[PDB]
Amino acid sequence: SREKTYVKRLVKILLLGADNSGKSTFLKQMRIIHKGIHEYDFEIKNVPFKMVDVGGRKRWFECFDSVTSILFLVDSSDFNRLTESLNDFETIVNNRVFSNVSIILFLNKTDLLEEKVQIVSIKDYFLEFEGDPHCLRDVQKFLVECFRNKRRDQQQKPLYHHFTTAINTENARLIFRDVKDTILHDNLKQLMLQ
Amino acid sequence: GPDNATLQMLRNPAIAVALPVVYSLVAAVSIPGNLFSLWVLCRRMGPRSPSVIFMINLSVTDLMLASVLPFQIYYHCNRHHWVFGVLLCNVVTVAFYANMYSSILTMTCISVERFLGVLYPLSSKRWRRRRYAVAACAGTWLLLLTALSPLARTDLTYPVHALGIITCFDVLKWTMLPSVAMWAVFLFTIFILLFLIPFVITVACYTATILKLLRTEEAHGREQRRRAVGLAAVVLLAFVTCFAPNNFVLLAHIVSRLFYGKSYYHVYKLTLCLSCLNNCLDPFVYYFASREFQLRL
Amino acid sequence: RIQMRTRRTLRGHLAKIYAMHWGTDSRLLVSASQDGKLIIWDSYTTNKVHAIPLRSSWVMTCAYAPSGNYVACGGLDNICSIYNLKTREGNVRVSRELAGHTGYLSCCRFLDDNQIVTSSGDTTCALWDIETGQQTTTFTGHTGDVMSLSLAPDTRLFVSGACDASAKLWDVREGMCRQTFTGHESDINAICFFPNGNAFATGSDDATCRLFDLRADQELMTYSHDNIICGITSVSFSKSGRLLLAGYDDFNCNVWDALKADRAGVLAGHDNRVSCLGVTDDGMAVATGSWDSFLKIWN
Ligand SMILES: CC(C)=CCC/C(C)=C/CC/C(C)=C/CC/C(C)=C\CSC[C@H](NC(=O)CC[C@H](N)C(=O)O)C(=O)NCC(=O)O
Repeated sequence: SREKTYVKRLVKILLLGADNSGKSTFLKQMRIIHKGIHEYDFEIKNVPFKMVDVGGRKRWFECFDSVTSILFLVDSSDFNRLTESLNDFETIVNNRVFSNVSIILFLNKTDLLEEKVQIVSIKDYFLEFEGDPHCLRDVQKFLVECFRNKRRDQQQKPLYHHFTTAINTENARLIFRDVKDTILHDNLKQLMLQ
Repeated sequence: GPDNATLQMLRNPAIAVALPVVYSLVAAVSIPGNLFSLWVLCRRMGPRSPSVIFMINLSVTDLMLASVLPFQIYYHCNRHHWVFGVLLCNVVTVAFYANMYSSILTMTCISVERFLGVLYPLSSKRWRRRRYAVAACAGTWLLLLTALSPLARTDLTYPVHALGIITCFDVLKWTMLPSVAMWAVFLFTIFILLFLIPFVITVACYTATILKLLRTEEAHGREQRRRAVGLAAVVLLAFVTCFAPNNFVLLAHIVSRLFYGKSYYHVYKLTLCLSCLNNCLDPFVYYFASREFQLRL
Repeated sequence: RIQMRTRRTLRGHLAKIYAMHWGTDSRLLVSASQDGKLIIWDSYTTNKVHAIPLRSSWVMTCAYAPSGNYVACGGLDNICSIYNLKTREGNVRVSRELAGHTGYLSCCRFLDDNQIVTSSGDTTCALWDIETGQQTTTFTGHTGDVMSLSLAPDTRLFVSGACDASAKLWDVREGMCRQTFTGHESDINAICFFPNGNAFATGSDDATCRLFDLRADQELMTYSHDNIICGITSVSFSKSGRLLLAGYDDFNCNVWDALKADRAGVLAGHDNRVSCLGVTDDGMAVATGSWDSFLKIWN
């Protein structure tokens, strides 16, 4: 009965960063400030959010439609397996059911990135032109563009990206704002206003 | 009997040309367009969202306003002489004003519903429920048909023996209400509730909605924020240019009759055909303009 | 030609329906959705006789026991949870929590109040005893994920279908494959025994329904048409075996004459994708479920 007026308010987010990312610390920080698959219910600014920690598989994963946004975590510092994280992302972001869900990237470990950038070349791991290897802004815009340009023929859906340290509270405000902007651009179609 | 200024107004050559011409153009466009609008909007789309059910009310309201215009065209081609029944004089002056305010009240609901769906995409999802759109439509009629109630009850026809005519709302009686003070109480209450609140709320809702889409700074979808700002800006301009001249001239007439004896009715009557262009504009300005409707056409 | 009409509509699920199962009493049914409630309905009266909130929202299958004493479900949790409807206190509660598959649970079906058989995305099927709470027999041989399974009418054998496009027959008491069948061009999503226990039907992403017979050892029939550019999500016979019913991606269910191969009818009461279909043990009614969040009852 009254469950319909809760399920009608609900936002679903799919969380699917790799095992070496900050994901376990992120879910722990989220749970205190507000076997396999897990499913977390919380509320931001009086909107109920459900966040699904999927098991990290043919089209029965299509039960992840009606997800509003996909949240991806990558450890930016681990240049040796950044290519594996980027191939994992490429199998997600180009699936037909995820044609109308927005993508959020957190580049995690950026407090380790600002040290490793002074110690080792990023260009030694990649084909593309990388600029001078000792600058933060250049490794940041290089990694962001390398993930971004891995999209195939992207239209209608936005992709968002942010830089994340050892864990902090503001991540829930970032994913709220990207979801809000994803739903504003959906609402324009529902309002016959697009 | 009626004053000279009234007898002069009921022989005016501009009213006898302007309203028959403009009404006939409005009725010829807006009957088929509100009847194709609905077919698609209602039987071809479905009342699944709060936006489609406010647009079903709007097109139903206008169609019923457009369908009484043939009585008005005849009454202004004949020189202010009503030939039909006393009952049908009551039915026509109610079907005229109840609908023309219903449009203003419905367009107000769609403005609040977009100020909500754009400015609060997530937070307003409680208020984004079809049941509450149905409630606001029912509340619109219920507010109208109580505030306009007297026009259903009293005889609205008047025998004017100077010119040899019977008028239809074109002249009224001072016994309809107990005193001049009760005319002022009645008319300024129906003005504030049926025009001035709906007007100020509609203009504010669109202004904040256009400014929100212009000030937004995301890179993706700038090409579709502009589409939204263009659609909203045309709707605001169509609402203001149709309803503002007529209702602010009405306020100046009601004041002038009550407190100074004078009249601006002929100016009101002329702005009333500008307010009827809406029934043509609505279908082009809301329905035909949007890709979601155009795709099913 | 059969022109079935909607005899009832059931309102109470909130998201896309993903499974349903009639009871042996031929009057109650259990149903499941991606909002994670089972609802038990009375199909004569529309009463919500029970609603049961599940331990995980991702339910992909549910079942009703041959006595009506118990119900079960599973999905992306890799588990088959059992619930008891006949507690002395009166509230519904967990009887067992069967765990041990490597993949998501794709189907489960009771044999009696004490044994249940299951299929998984890990290519395997398994039989369980509900009092001991572990696998009593494991069945292996498919090259990819198993989508659906059917018991025979006597529960001595079962069939299952998979992403390798080959339907296979298993002996419940032996624990090894009895027969293997081929003919589809793509994954089998759905499978159903014929009422005599000597044949079964199948449905696929290849848009064909196909009939197999255990003594013929090959396909007897194919049901198809040129314009069906989409997959089949669910399949079952009517009680007489003469009509075969199936659900498709393009929002509709089709009816076929099992012996003449004609498209004997169409059901089109949904405005989002059909996910499940099933027929009463008296043969008097058909149920359907879809991404609309409404079930519909048909005759
Ligand atoms: C307000 C709203 C939001 C909606 C619709 C209602 C509406 C538009 C009402 C009309 C406007 C007004 C002011 C109407 C009535 C005028 C007033 C205040 C009193 C009655 S005037 C009587 C009448 N004279 C008229 O001249 C009739 C009214 C006519 N509509 C006009 O103003 O010429 C007359 O018979 N005089 C001779 C006599 O009786 O001795």
